[PDB]
Amino acid sequence: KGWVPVTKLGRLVKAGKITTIEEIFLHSLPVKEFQIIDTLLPGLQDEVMNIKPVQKQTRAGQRTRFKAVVVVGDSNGHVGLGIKTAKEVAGAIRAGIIIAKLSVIPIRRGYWGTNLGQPHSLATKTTGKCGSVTVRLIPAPRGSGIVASPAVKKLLQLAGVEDVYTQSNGKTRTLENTLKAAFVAIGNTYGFLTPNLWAEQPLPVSPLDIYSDEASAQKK
Amino acid sequence: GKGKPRGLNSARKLRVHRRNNRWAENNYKKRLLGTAFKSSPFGGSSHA
Amino acid sequence: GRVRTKTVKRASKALIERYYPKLTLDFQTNKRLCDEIATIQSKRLRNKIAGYTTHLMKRIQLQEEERERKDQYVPEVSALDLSRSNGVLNVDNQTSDLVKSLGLKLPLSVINVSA
Amino acid sequence: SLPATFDLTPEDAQLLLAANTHLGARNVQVHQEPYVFNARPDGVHVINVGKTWEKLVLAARIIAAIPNPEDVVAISSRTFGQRAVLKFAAHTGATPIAGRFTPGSFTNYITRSFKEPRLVIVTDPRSDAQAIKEASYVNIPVIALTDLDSPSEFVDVAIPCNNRGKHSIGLIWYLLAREVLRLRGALVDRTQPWSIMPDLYFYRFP
Amino acid sequence: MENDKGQLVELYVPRKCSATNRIIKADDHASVQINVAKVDEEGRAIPGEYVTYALSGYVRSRGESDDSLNRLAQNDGLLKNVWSYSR
Amino acid sequence: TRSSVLADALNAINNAEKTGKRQVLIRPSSKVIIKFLQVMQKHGYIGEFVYIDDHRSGKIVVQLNGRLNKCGVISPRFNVKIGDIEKWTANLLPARQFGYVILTTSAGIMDHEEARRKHVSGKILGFVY
RNA sequence: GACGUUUUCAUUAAUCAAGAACGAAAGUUAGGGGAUCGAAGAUGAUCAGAUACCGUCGUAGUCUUAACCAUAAACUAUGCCGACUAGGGAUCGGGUGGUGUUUUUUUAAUGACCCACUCGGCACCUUACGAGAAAUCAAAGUCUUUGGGUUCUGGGGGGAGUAUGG
Repeated sequence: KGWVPVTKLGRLVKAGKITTIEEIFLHSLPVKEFQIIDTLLPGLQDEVMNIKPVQKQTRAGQRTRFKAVVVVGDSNGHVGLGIKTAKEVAGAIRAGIIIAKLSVIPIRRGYWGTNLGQPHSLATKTTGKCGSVTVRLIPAPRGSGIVASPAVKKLLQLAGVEDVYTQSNGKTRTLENTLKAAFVAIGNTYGFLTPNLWAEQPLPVSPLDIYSDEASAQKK
Repeated sequence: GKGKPRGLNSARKLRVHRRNNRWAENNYKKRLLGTAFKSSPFGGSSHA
Repeated sequence: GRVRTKTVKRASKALIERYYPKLTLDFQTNKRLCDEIATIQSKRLRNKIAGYTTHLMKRIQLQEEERERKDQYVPEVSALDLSRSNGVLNVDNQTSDLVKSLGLKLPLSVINVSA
Repeated sequence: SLPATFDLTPEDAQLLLAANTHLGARNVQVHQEPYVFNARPDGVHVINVGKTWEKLVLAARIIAAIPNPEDVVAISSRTFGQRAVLKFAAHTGATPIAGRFTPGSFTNYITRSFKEPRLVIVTDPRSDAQAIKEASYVNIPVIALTDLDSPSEFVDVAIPCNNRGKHSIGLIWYLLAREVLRLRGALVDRTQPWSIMPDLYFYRFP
Repeated sequence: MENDKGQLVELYVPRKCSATNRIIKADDHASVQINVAKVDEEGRAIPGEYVTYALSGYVRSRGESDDSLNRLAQNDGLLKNVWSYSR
Repeated sequence: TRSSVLADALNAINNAEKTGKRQVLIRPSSKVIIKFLQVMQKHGYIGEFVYIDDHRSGKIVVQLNGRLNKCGVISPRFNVKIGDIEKWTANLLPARQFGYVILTTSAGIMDHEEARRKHVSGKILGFVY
């Protein structure tokens, strides 16, 4: 219990050196084991998209696989997408929560033509793409709600947005490609050099220089 | 050049270009030849 | 032709590794040693241990001393000097221009097939 | 930085020019001219070895900054430096790796041969093929060596030398290890020899 | 970036490439942060005060990974003529 | 043929920036391209540039800092009214609160907001960032 | 065609409705030879459809002369003029000679070489930055971060390149 800490980052978190979530994103850290973001943020909830029974032949008679597509998140700017074919309904359900805790990254979302108390829409028109699906998001005025396909809307809830103007294109009805494409589309709002992101960063320290005596690799 | 003229005198081509490619659309040719009037035993009606 | 009991081949790694010359080829006196010490609770199946590890005595008749080894032994007058070539070396004409163009002190002999 | 403690000195240039690393590689994919000076008249490239010395000058800045000597890792699949890393290891504190690089070593956090490095020094970045390829996932700096047909891809410290002859590899290993132990701090100078030989890090012929 | 009264927006204020002057995202699996501790008289390390470099993904993929860091070690005060300004 | 030298401009700087350079050698070049790049330096998407000359077309060397992601000519050079520039904004610009289409006009060369400021609107040239 | 040139025009230009040359194989009229095999055919086959692959002669044709035709998987399955990037050891067409190595004009002459360098044609393979759905592609790129210029085609499968007309 606790975490039985692996990979020098559980060794961070089991003591408590990293407090927030975005601290790990700030340094572009690797994440290998998965319950770190749920410890760091209990507000997430498990929101299933689809549990479909695939019976692919396991060489002697198929024993009923299941590929689950689970979008975990809180509706506050912390997302996650997990896709897995497994050997059990509940096994695929928990497996879809595993990968969706590896796949966490937030979205820079802002305002559109003014400013008031809280931000609502995105920053820029982006577009992700997965093979057969293109997803083209658009900033939106206040209040107008999510204009998207019935699979895209709940994922963009967990993006933390109140208003988007999605304009996807491609063979969307393969719903496996579509959420990969839209996850690329929301995983680019920081990865786009906009004129408000024109400052010169100082490139500050990594905490893997700081903590490395405090609570680090323990032989004992 | 994407197979099309663009220059700002070429509209002479373009509205004659699409003019010959609307006929490859199906209901355009179905509509503008009166084929619903020369056929389709309702004769463009809704009941009979 | 036969494979008898397989929990035997650790005889050359459990008992022999501290006590080498114990076993004997004749078998009229070498079978009291296996009744007191173990959970061996029989009389006939017990003494199959010698013959399946007697054949391991046909190949014959700890590395942590190799990290403090690595700072002691040295040929003191070796080829790690300017000595066996007597300092002066066949060196490229532009490496002489390199010790020119960096600032270095060497002897510079030059062999040439022409230019 | 370039202190008064150490810069280019002609008494460690004893060692490099005693290895004859004016014998570089013989054909150059063109990303590899900040450190050549010329070539011998049949076309084998001559190395600016003072800048090769500056390579180890900043290479030890990279190493001695970490408050974790366990986080230092060195790889050597090429046989020649396979002694040298152990010759480094108990001297420095780096955990040694030599032999075959297990496919999915930096992948698969579950298996036994999974390392958590903060700094990795490679030896032959062609012979360490999947140690170049599969290592740049977990965001690791690649301290490498670069002859004139050696990869400009995925590296950032391209140290120019040869890899034909057992003395060059362990020579530049020793030339970095001496001052790494002197950045951790035992002795001072460069015309001054260390207590143990540059012969030490070399390859036997069993 | 800022609301009706100020109050800067969107946590994970990112960091930037110092070679192509591009951005480094929290996705990225090539960007390396380099801590170059100094030297001085006695010439050891001064471990903790750092010339922090960052190396993004396009440089490390598409020959031009190495020479782009010769320039930064040159033009900060770390190495001398390893990077021919007169290239 | 280089039917638009302004087109076989920045396509060259696409093939420099997307391929990761810090400069390119533009020849030919015109006062079209010279004032185009003076406008771009005034915005500072690209950095410092120098016109070097021969008794032929001429060359330009640019020293940017990366922020030129994409430019492009919007040939053919459409003629736009005052209200219709804002149509051309929302078709092909990233967001409302930055990004410039620029214009040639009888008041010379300036972006579409200086057209909104100095109250004309003229022929299109390109979109720049 | 390439290449060299401090020779001459000073924009004479790119494609392309209409228009015009050429055009494999085959085929089409009037002739020459008539050697070679040989779509059709005349014979022997030869046993049920081990399968009908066999074999032998063969008009014309293949070869040409005065002319058509205007058809190909006429395919590198990619229209033509632009821009840049890879990375390479050779090629071939040109230009040069290292205190450059030998037969011998006399160390590097006739020629040809190692090391370099240039533009022309034919190619290859790398990591694919870019793509594509994917095989793959240094262009089937610089296209949702959509506009260098210009010409001809395609809109589900058939029905059908069929009817009809020019």
